[PDB]
Amino acid sequence: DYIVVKGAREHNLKNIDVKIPRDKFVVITGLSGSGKSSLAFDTIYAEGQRRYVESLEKPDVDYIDGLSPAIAIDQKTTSRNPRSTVGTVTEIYDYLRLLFARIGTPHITPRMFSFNNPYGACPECTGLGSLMRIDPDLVIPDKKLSLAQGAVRASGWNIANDESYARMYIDALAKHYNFSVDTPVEELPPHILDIILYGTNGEKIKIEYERENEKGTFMASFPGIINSMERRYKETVMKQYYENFMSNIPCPVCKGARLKKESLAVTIGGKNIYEVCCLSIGEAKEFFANLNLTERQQLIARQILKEINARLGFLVDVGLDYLTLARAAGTLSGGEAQRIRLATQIGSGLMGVIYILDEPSIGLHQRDNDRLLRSLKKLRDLGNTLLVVEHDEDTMYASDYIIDLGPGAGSHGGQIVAEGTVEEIKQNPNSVTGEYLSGRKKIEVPKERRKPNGKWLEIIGARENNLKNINVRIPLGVFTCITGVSGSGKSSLINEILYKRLAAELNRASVKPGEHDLIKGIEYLDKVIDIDQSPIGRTPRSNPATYTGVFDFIREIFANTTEAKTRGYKAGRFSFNVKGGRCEACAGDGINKIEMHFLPDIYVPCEVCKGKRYNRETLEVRYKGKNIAEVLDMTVEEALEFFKNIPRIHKKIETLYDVGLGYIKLGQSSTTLSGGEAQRVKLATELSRKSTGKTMYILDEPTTGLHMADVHRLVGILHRLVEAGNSVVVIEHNLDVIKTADYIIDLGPEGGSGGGLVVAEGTPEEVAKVENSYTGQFLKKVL
Amino acid sequence: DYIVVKGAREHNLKNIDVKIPRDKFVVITGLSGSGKSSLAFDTIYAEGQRRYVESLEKPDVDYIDGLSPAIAIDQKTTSRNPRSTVGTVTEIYDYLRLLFARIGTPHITPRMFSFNNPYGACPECTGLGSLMRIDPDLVIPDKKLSLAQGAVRASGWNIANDESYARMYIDALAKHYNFSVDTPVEELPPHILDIILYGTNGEKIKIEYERENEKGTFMASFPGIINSMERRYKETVMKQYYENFMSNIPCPVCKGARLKKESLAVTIGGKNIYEVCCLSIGEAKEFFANLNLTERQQLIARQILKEINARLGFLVDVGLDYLTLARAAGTLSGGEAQRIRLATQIGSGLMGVIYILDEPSIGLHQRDNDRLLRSLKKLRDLGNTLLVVEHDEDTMYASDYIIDLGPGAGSHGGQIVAEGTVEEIKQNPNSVTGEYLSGRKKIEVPKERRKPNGKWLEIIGARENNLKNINVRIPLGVFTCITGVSGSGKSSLINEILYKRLAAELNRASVKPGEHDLIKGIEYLDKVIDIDQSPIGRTPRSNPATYTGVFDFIREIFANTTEAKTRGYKAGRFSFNVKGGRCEACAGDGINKIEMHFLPDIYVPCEVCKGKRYNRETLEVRYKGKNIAEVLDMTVEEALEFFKNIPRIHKKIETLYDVGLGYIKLGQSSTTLSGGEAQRVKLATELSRKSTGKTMYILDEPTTGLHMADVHRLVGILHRLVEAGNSVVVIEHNLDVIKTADYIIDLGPEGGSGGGLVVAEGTPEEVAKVENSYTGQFLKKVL
DNA sequence: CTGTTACGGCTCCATATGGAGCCGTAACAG
DNA sequence: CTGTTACGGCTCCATATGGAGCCGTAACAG
Ligand SMILES: Nc1ncnc2c1ncn2[C@@H]1O[C@H](COP(=O)(O)OP(=O)(O)O)[C@@H](O)[C@H]1O
Ligand SMILES: Nc1ncnc2c1ncn2[C@@H]1O[C@H](COP(=O)(O)OP(=O)(O)O)[C@@H](O)[C@H]1O
Ligand SMILES: [Zn+2]
Ligand SMILES: [Zn+2]
Ligand SMILES: [Zn+2]
Ligand SMILES: [Zn+2]
Repeated sequence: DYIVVKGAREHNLKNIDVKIPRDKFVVITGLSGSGKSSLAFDTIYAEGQRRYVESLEKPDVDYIDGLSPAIAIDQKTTSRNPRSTVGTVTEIYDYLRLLFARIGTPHITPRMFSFNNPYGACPECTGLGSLMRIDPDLVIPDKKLSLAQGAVRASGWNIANDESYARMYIDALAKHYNFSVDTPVEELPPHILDIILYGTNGEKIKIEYERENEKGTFMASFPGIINSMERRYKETVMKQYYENFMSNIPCPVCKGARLKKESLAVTIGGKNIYEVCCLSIGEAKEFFANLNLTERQQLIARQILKEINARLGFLVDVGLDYLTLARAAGTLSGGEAQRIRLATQIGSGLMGVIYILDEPSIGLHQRDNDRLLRSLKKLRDLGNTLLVVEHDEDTMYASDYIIDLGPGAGSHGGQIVAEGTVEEIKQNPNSVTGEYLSGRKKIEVPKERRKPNGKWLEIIGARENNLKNINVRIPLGVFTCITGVSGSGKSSLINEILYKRLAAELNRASVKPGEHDLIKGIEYLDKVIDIDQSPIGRTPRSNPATYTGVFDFIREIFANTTEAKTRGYKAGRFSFNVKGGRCEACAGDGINKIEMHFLPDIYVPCEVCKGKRYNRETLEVRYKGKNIAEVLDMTVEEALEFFKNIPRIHKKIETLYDVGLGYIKLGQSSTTLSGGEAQRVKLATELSRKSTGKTMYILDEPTTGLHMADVHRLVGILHRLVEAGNSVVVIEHNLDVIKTADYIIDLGPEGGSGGGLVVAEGTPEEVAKVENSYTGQFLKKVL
Repeated sequence: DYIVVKGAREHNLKNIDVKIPRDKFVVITGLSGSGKSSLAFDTIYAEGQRRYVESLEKPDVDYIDGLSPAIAIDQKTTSRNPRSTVGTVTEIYDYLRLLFARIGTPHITPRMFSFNNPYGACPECTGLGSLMRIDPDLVIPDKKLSLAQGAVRASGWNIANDESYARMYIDALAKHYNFSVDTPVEELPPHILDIILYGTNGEKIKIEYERENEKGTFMASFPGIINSMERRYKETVMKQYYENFMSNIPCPVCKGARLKKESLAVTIGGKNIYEVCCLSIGEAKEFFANLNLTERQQLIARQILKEINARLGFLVDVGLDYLTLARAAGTLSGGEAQRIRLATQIGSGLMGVIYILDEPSIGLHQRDNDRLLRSLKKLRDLGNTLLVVEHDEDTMYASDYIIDLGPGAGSHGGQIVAEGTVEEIKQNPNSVTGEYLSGRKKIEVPKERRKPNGKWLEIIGARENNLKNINVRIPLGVFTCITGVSGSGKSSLINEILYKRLAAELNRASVKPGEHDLIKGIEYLDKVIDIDQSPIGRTPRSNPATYTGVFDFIREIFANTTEAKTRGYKAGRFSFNVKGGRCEACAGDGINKIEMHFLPDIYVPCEVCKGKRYNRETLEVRYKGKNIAEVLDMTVEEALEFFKNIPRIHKKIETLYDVGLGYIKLGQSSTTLSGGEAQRVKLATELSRKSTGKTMYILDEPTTGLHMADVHRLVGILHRLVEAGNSVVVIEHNLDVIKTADYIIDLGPEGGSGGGLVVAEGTPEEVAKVENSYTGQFLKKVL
C-alpha cells in the first residue's frame, strides 16, 4: 500500500526516493520551479498512463512499484466542438433524456431527445443550435476597393500575385462571367459578385491555366470563396482565423434549442427539456426536489431522480452554483473546467485510480474552501488517492501526508527537504513552508496607504453579461484590487470591457468591445499592458536573455573587445539567428533531425557544434576567459557578479534577479519555460523599461502556482512598480495580496444572475466594516 | 466491494441483474452464443474503458456502480511494426540495456544499446535488422512478355489502359529514353529497364499529358516503379500486397543484429547482447542465475538482476519455455501473444484494475494448466479482479464465483441461470454446466474404432523450423488427431507443410511451401478444404442463408408460386443485390447514411423500406401467408417445421440445425457473426455438399470458445462427416476430442529446439502404454 | 434433377504555398 | 547615450481510380 519510487532523475531532481502512502490525502508543496510539478506530472502520471496505455515517453526513473492508472486534472481547455456542452460533459444530459423518455407526457423514446443523433436533432441547424456561417461584410470589409487592390482579404483567396492559384481562379471566373478584375467591386453587377462568392453550384465552367513554362486549359467547377472557406472550416490558428470571419447567430427555426418540434413538445410539469436545461443549477435542483408525481411515476423514476439529485448536489457543492446546463463548453475558463471535471469524476464512481490534481482551489473565493475540501475528502473516501499540488494555508491543515521539496529552486532545489504530517513539518527548522506555517516570517500589513491623486477612471453603462447597469470608479496612481465571489462578473468587467476598450483607444487593437456605454479619463492613460500566463515564444530561437534585451548589450560588449576588432567581426555576428556566426551544420537550431524508416523524426544534439549552437571561429573569441556559449550557459546569479563592472547590463540583470529568476540560465529555450517563469520574465521586461507615469497594467490571477514566499516577492515587486508612477489593477483572491492593497472594489453579493452590482468600495478598513460582504468579513478576521 | 450492474439489455440479454464480487476469481460460463461474451466485453469492459477515457460507444445499461478501469486480453494480433519484438513487448529489453550499460565491460551508456534510437541503431539497416526491399524477379516475373502485354503486374503501375496515369508515365519515360513500349522487355537494353525501375534519381525530365479534352505538357521527375512501391509501403490488404513482392533478408553488415559495432563489442561473461537475446528463455534464465560477479558489481546490479530473474521466472511459469527474445512480434499466434501479454501484465505490477480475459488456456496442453492457474491466481492476489471466460473442467475447480448463463442460446438464452460456488452450481438441477460437472451426461468413449484401408499419406524430409528430419504417415479414411506439447512443431508441420503442399498440388494455390523433401500419395486426395475462424464475409450482403445456398432454392420456390407467375417476375427478382426488386431508396443495403457538420456518418434504418430491404411490390407477393422479409427474418428452428414439405430445402435446413445453429436467423448480417458461428456455417456448407470419398479437411483448434455440450455436438458432427468417406485431421488439445479419435500422432518430447521428433503413433490404447508421453499418461488417466 | 465451370455485376478498402510571430538592423528623436 | 519606429530575414503551422471478394446467372455434364 505504498507507491514507492526509487531513482527519480527527471529534469532537475537529485535522485530522490519518496514513499507516498496509498488511499490518503497527499499534498506536494514547493517554491516555483523547485520540482514539485516535475515529480508528479513528468514521473508518476506519465508512468501510470504509459503502463495503462501499453496494456490496452518513458520517464527517467529506475522502477516504481504499486502504481495504478492515473488521471490528470489540469487548468487546460480547447475549443473542442459545439456539440459538447456543460450538460454533456457533466454526464447529466443522458439521465435527463432517460427521465424525459420514461416519465414525459405528450403535449416516447430516448433516441429523439438528443441533438447528437438524427432522430431528434433539428434538420435546419443540424443539431448545433447556432448557424455559424460567414458574414458577407466580414468577407469583403472594403467594398469600395477593387479586386486588384485586394478586396478579398480571406486566406487562400488573395489575388495579389498573378502567379498564385487564386489569381488564376479569379481570371477564369472573370472569363466565364465576362467581367473585369480592375473594375470596382461596387461598380460590378451584384449577380457576378454573388456568383463569385457562392460559387457555380457545380456548374461546368472553362478554366485557363498559365504558368512559367506550361500552358493549357481544363474543365472544372468553381466552388466559390465563401463555400471553400466554409468547407475548410468544416474539415478543420486556423480555427481562430475561420471564427474571425464567422458571426454566431441562433437558429431561426429552433431558436437555439437545437431540437425538433416533436421533442420540444413533450414537457414535464409545464416545462420542456430546454426550460430545465437553460436555468441555474441551484434553481434546477430546487425545481427537481419539489417535483411531484404519482406513485407509479415515482416508482419508475426513482432510479433516475436519485442520480440527478446526487449529481446536482455534487456540482453545487463543488462551487459552481451559477452555471447553465445549456452553456457551450468552449467558453469556459481553466478553473471552471477543472472544477467541472472534478465534479464529474466525483459523481462517476470510478474506484482505484491515482488522481493527480493541479491546484484545485484556483479562481475560487476563500468562502468556498470549506466545501471544496469536503468534496475532495469525499472523492478520496470513494476509494482513491490524491496528489493535490496546493499552496493555500487552508489546504495543508486538512491533509494527511505533506511532501515538501526544495530547499531552493532550479539547480539548488530538487531534493526532498522534509516529509510527515502538518505538525512535523511545522516544527521542522529547515523547511521554508513549515517556517511560514509556524509564523516565523509573515507578510506584514502596510501602515500607511497611498491616496488617489484626483484622477479617476469612469465606467458608464456597464451591462455586459450579468452586470446590473453599474458604474464604477477606479483610482489612478494607487494599487487597485478587484475582488468578488465566483461568477460575480469581475473577470468579465475587467477583460471584456476595460482592457478591450483601452486597447482599442490606445494600441489601436481590433477586438470586440464589451457592453459599455462610455468611459471617461481615457486620455490620462498613455499605454496599457496585459500580463498573462502564455509562453513568451514558441520557436526555439527565444530565450529569457533575448526577450529582456540584455543580449544585444552583451553582443555589443563582445564585439567591443580587442580580439573582435582585430578579426573585424560585427556587433550582431555573435547571434544564433543570422548567417555567418552560427553553426551552419544545424542552421543555428542546435538540434539535428534524423528520420527512420518507420519512426518519427528523432532530435539529437548536433555533432559538428556539440550543442553549443555556434561555430568554432565564433567560440575562438574569449572575453575574460569566457566564450559566447559559456555566457549563454551561465545562470543569472553568476551573471550578477560577473558583469558588475558594466552598469548597462547590471541594471537589467539586477532587475531580473529581483523578480525572482535567480535559478534559470540565459540560454534556456522558451519552449521549456512554464507559466510562472513567463510571467516573471514579462514582469522583469516591464520593470526594465523607463517609467512614463501613465502606464496601466492588468494582472489576471497573478498568484497562480506561486508559493507564499513567491507571493511575498510578487507583492514587493508590484508595490515597487506602483511606486514608479504607474497604476496596476489586479484580480486577486488570496488574502495575502488583498490585505496589502490600497483600493479595493468588491462585486457581489452573490454569483450569477443574483449578483452583478457593486457592494463595497474604498480602503480595506472601510470594506471590513460592511456586514454584507464576505471579503470584508475575511479581511476583518485577518486584520 | 461489489460490481453491481442493473438493467443490462445489450444484444440479446433479458434485463439481467448480477452482483460480481470484487478482488476474487470470477468465471463466466455458457453455451456458444448464450451471451457470456456480450455481458463481459460489450457491457463491462466497454463501460470501464469509456469511463477512463472520458476522464483523461456507450453500452445499453442503466447504471453500473463500483467499476474500475479495465484491460481486455484477447487472442488478436496485427503486423504492428518490425521494431517491436518479444523482448520489447515483454519489457525486458530495457532492463537488459540498463544491465549492459551499468555492468558491461569494453572489449557505457544505455542510449547506444537500443535499436530504437540513432545512438546505437545500425546505419545500414536503420535498426530494423532485415533489409526488406523489392525483389526484381517479383516485380517482373515474366521478363519474356512485353510492356504492352502487362509485364509490370504491380498495383499502381499497370499500363493495360492507355488512358491511365501509369500508361502516361510509361509513355513519357519511353519518350525521354527513346524506347518503344511494344518492344520485348528482354530485348530492351538493361540500362533503360534499370532507369525505369529505379527512377531518374531526381533528374529533370519532360512529360507529355494527353486526355479526352485536355492537352499539354509539364516538367517533373520519374520516381520509378520500385521506388514508388517502396515509398508507398513505407507510408502505409495493402500491407500483404506490399509484402508479397518483398523478400526478407538479413542485413549484410550487422548480420541481423540491428546494432552498431561498438554496441556489439561490449560483452558480459563472453556473450554480447545478441547472444543473450537470441537464446531460449529457460537457457537465458539458467545463464543469468549462474552468472558470477564481484561484490561491487553485485551491489550495483542487484536491482536489475532481481527484476530480470523475476520477469523470466514469470514468463517461463506462464508456459512459454521455448521462445526467443529476438523473435519478431509480428509472427506470433493468438495464444502465444495472449500469454505474453498476461505475463507482461503480471510482471508490470499494475494494481486496482479489472482484468477481462478471453479463455486464457487456449492452445495449451493439459500438463501446463497446473501452472497457468497458479500464474492467474498470483495475478489475482496482486490486487486485481478477473473475469476469466473459461470452459475447461480444470478451471472451474480453482475458482471462487461462477456465473452461468443460458439456459439455451440466441433468443432462448440470455438470462442468468445459476450463480454461486462450484458445489452449488454442481448440485443445481437446472444448469447444463452443473449437469456436465456432476457427470450426469458425459462423452462416452467409443468401443470399436476404424482401421486404415491401406492408403496412407507419406511425409519425407520434414525439416521446417525445429523439425528434426522426421517422416510421418497419416492414415486415410480414419479420424486423425495430432497432439503435442506447446511449441513441438505440430502447427508448423500441418499448416506450413501439408496444407500448403496439398493446396499447391490440387487447388493450384500460390503459397510458399515448407521445408519438405517429398510427399507420397497426393493423387489419392481429390480436394482439400481448410476451416478457420475467419468471418464468412465482410460486406453486409452475406447471410448464413446465402452462403449455404438455400437462398437460391427458396427464391425459386417463391418464383414458382401462382402470384409470381401471374405478375411475370423472375427467379432472382426476390434478391437484395439486384436492380428491380430491392428497395431503391437504400440500394438494397438496408441502412441509410446521414452526415452531420462535425460528426461522422450515422447509420439509421431506411424510412422508405422500414428496414425490410425490399420494395412494397416485392413484399406484396405472399407464400403461405409469409413474405420474403418474413422468411428472411425467421429462425432456423421455425424454418425446419415450415419447409417440411419440400425436401430440397429440408435437407440443408436439417443439416444446419444438426450443426447446432438453431438459434440464429437466416437474415443475420455476416458482420455480426462471430468465429464459432462462422465455423459452424462452414461445417454446414461442407456437410451439405455431396461426398466424393476423397476429401481432406483440416481443422486448427476447432474447440476454441465452445462449451462441453458444443464439444460433444462437434465430435458427433465430425464423426458423421468421417463416416461419409472423407478423412479429417484435427489439431486438438482437449482430452474429450482426443479420447474419441481413431489415430493419434504425438510430437514431442518437449517444446522448442529440444523436441521436434515423433514419440508415439497409433491407436490411443497403444499411446497410453508409452511412459515417455504426457498425452499417453493423460489418456491412461482418463480411460 | 444436381453438381460443376465460367462469366458479369456489385460493394468495400487502399493509395507545395501562404500567413503568423519573433529577432536583428537602420534611421530618427530627446 | 537611450528610447522609439519602421523594415528585412528567418522558422513554424495550416490546408479520384484501381483491386479484392462475393452474389447472381448462363452453359454443360452425369
Ligand atoms: N459566453 C457567455 N454566454 C453567456 N453568459 C456568459 C458567457 N460568459 C460569461 N457569462 C456569464 O458572465 C459571468 C462572468 O463571471 P466571471 O467574471 O467569469 O466570474 P469570475 O470572475 O469568478 O470568473 C458568469 O456568471 C456567466 O454566467
Ligand atoms: N517465423 C519464425 N521464425 C523462426 N522460428 C519459428 C517461426 N515460426 C515458428 N517458429 C518455430 O517453430 C516452432 C513451431 O511451434 P508451433 O507448433 O507453432 O507451437 P504450438 O505447438 O504451440 O502451435 C516453434 O517452436 C518456433 O520456435
Ligand atoms: Zn434549427
Ligand atoms: Zn551544428
Ligand atoms: Zn545493418
Ligand atoms: Zn430503402
